[PDB]
Amino acid sequence: ASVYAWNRKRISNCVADYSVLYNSASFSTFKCYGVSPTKLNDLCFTNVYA
Amino acid sequence: DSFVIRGDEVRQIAPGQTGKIADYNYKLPDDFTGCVIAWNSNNLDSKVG
Repeated sequence: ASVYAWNRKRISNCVADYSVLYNSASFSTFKCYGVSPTKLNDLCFTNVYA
Repeated sequence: DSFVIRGDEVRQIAPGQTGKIADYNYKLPDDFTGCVIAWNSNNLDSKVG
């Protein structure tokens, strides 16, 4: 989606293996505020919104 | 310590970083003391094939 009309996707009732995301080098920027990516595998969230 | 990586992974060569290189290839300590130097080598390490 365009930045002015950025799309919002709701994530719920699923297992999120964030390692697959932060391990791949493809991403040039990966910056987590308030969280450490390693701990993502050991955490549960309420309202996940991509 | 000398090696070769790709540009996207240059960020991974630093204390407290994650990714393929940091986790599986080369890991700096959190209290690392010392310098990291990196420079492009496309003219030297790349081949047409």
